[PDB]
Amino acid sequence: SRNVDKANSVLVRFQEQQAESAGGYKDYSRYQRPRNVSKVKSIKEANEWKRQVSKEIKQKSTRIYDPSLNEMQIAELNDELNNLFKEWKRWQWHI
Amino acid sequence: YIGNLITRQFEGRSNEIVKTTTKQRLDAYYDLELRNSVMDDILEMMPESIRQKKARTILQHLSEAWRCWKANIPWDVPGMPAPIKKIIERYIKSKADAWVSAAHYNRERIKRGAHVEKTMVKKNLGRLTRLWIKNEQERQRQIQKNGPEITPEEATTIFSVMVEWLESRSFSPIPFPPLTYKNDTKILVLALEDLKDVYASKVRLNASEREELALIEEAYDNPHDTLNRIKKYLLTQRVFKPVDITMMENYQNISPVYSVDPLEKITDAYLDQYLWYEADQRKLFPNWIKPSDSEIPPLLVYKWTQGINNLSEIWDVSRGQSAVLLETTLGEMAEKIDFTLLNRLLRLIVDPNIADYITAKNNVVINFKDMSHVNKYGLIRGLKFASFIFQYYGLVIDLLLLGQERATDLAGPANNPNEFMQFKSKEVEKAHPIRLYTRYLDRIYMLFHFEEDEGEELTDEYLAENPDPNFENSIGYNNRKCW
Amino acid sequence: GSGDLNLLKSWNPKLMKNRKKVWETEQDLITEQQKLNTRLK
Amino acid sequence: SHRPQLEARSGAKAAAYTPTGIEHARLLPGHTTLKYRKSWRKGTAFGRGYINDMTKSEYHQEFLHKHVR
Amino acid sequence: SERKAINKYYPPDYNPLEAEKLSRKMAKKLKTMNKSHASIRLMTPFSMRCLECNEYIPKSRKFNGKKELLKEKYLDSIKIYRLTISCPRCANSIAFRTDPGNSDYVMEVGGVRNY
RNA sequence: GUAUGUAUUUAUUUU
RNA sequence: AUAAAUUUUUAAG
RNA sequence: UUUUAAGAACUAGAUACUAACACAUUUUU
RNA sequence: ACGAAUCUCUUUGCCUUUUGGCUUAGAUCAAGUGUAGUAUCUGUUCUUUGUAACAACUAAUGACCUCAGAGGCUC
RNA sequence: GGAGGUCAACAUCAAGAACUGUGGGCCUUUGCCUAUAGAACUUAUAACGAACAUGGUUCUUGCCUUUUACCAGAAC
Ligand SMILES: [Mg+2]
Ligand SMILES: [Mg+2]
Ligand SMILES: [Zn+2]
Repeated sequence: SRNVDKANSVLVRFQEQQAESAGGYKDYSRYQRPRNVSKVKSIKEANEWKRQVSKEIKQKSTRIYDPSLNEMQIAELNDELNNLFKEWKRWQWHI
Repeated sequence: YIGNLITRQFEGRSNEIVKTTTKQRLDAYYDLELRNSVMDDILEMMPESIRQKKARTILQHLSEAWRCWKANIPWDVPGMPAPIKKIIERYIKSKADAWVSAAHYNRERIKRGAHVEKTMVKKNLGRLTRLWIKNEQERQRQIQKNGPEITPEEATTIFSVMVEWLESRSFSPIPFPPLTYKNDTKILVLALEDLKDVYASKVRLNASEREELALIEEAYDNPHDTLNRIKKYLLTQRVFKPVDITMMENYQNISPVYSVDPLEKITDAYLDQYLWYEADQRKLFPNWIKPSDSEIPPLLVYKWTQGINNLSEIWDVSRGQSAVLLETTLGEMAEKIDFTLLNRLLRLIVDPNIADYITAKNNVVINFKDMSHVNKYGLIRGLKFASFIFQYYGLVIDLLLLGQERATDLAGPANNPNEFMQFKSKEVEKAHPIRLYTRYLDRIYMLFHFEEDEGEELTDEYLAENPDPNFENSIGYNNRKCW
Repeated sequence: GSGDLNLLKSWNPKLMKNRKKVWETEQDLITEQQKLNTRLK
Repeated sequence: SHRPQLEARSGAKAAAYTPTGIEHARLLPGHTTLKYRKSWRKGTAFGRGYINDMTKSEYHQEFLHKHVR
Repeated sequence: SERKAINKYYPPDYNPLEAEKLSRKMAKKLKTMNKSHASIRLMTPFSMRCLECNEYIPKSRKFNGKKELLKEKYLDSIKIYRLTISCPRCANSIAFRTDPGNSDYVMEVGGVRNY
């Protein structure tokens, strides 16, 4: 079974739930948006959520200019860009 | 250990790491040394210039010549400088000899059954089937160049013997099946069943087998039609499809397995069934040819002992009397049969249509992977009716052994044939030295009842042509080690 | 390893555990629709 | 992308590396001291060496004549 | 660290059902567990023809591919899945359906079947 | 016998 | 008038 | 600017991933 | 008239992007299974005193002064 | 100067039933013969240990898909 199963097991999670309470781990490479901006919390945190966006801005930004030729594909990817960049705007606005 | 673990943990593992030859990577190295050794020579024969292109090329010619040596194909190159061909012939002869010797060695290592790997059994099987077919093709070619071994005289003698018998019995050549046959439907049902029972118990059916079962089903739906097609093949078709050989292993013997194509299998089965029915119906085979129907083999042995005892006087030590049993394998039998003769001796017994058919059916291309050769000489024992042929020919040998008279004594009169062990008078028994004779497939068992006169005569002539001053006949003499 | 990997996975309908499931559910629904047809008559 | 080899590795390379110092199993000292020199018959039908090759030899046809049955 | 491993060291406290609760809360926030999608290695039973580069997936070919639980449910209750496969020559996704009532597959979006 | 691979730059090097 | 007693497990693929 | 997810409590019960390994299957009705 | 040089084309020579391994042809061409190993989830409900009067209080930018950015005043 | 030490270093401990030194004669130092002095420790149902483990190579097996890990005998 692919490690997708093995990384999500209880014995993996529980130590993360201890590291949140005992220290400064818990990533932000895991969770998603969180959907709403104004519901985010103290600045030292949204700081990391923001880079957790800019990185994808860089990946797909590089993924723009590529000759690989799928124009419909780069169209939807282009819209995805605009969406994310708007999110970046939102995270800045909250800060 | 921990010394290595820790010093390796600080200092990293050794960068050299040479690795020795062992059981798994051996063959690879052997290849490697060989191709190198040919590189040297064929580079040193050439006058000056060219290397890498002619390198790769010449080594390719090596590989090809080896493959063609496995396949028995002679590997002539339309042009190539002769000395190179000398070299490559040399090295591939070498590799050949080492390869064969490994085949023998591994085989006689398996017969003892000590620690042979799961694969080496398979591989060794492969090498043995290759070598066996090579011996076969050798034998056939040398039979062409050297001509048949039967000679015209001996052949005439044989055919004469058989004719004399078949008149002595007043035998009718079997009729070819009528277009309308009263028992024909009954026989057909059995033959299709006997093919079906292979597939009743199978699980996974390959493509050829499924095609077969289609032919069987369509054969039930149109018995009259499939008769029409079958007999039509009996007449028209003298040329047949090739036949595959896959040697199956008994872990000591390796035995062949012939696999024919379904259409041919059907006519072969019907013709077989027919021949056995008509043959036993006309009482062709006498009593004493018995791998037969009515008796299972242990019952055969029991009746053979009771046969020994019940007949008179054998245990009498009264003066000089003695007795002998011969157990003789006929040796190669199916491999020495010849078709020019078969066609005739089947002409006697059977209509020339079926005889010619059978005769032709044995000459077919035989295919195992690469190896292929026409079968020009011996019998193919895998045909459904190879039974009948084989027994009939056996009879032809037995008439040589027993002579006409004594054979007519055993089989008795055509009016009332005897049973397995019987006679008319005890006189007819005592009138001849041979008392009991039976042939179970290859094996021949003979019984002789001798008295001082006849026995001392026999040893007089035998010793008369074989002087044995040192009394050493008993050195090379073999006997039972079980008791 | 020779034959089809599909036989060794659950989702494919062609193998005999799932074909039997479909047999059973379809058979039950045949019973139900049969009885409900007889009721309306 | 399998290839024959068209070369070997020259030990000169391994000569310039530095030794690791791992201790093997077979290099533990052993054999540590040298050694110095100082009517029935009348009815019958019929009356009365080294080849060099592997396949055509006699032992071979004995072999395959047997193990094939 | 053996492939077949009987025990796994646990922290000295570890209320297991409590970890089931807290982990059950944790299961919502993760990206992977919630993907609604799936990835499976599989074969092509019916072969193929691509509708973009007209490439032929000849009979049965390994693929790293994507399984999805379909919102349909065959009859009253039977599961039905939709698989996707990328083409080797071009970037194109072709999909399947598994008909439980008719054992064979039926497919859509980007490929056609050979007869 | 549960692959494997690529990328994951935050803190701004003198015109 | 007999006192005759083999074994036994882990990893990797 | 836009947007709604997160927490607490309750319920009954089985399902996914991997195929590298072995595949004469034989046979008693 | 031939000697010499450039361009173009044809023929011969060289051959230029000119098949890079071994093992049972490496094995196989299937309405079919076994066996071994690893891991846990889906639904519902709930949550996100009035009026009037009197008194007191309520960060950014610019300018000026002083001290070595801070303080005070005004708008 | 005596007693000791759970102190150290350097010698010696498997062989013609066997050690070492010395005197004398022959060969030409070695070696042989003869004479003399001293020999701790270990050895005859053979050995420093009144005890008792493991490893390497090579063969023979035993388990038996393959390698480590192994089964029980031998030689070095
Ligand atoms: Mg592997
Ligand atoms: Mg291996
Ligand atoms: Zn395509």
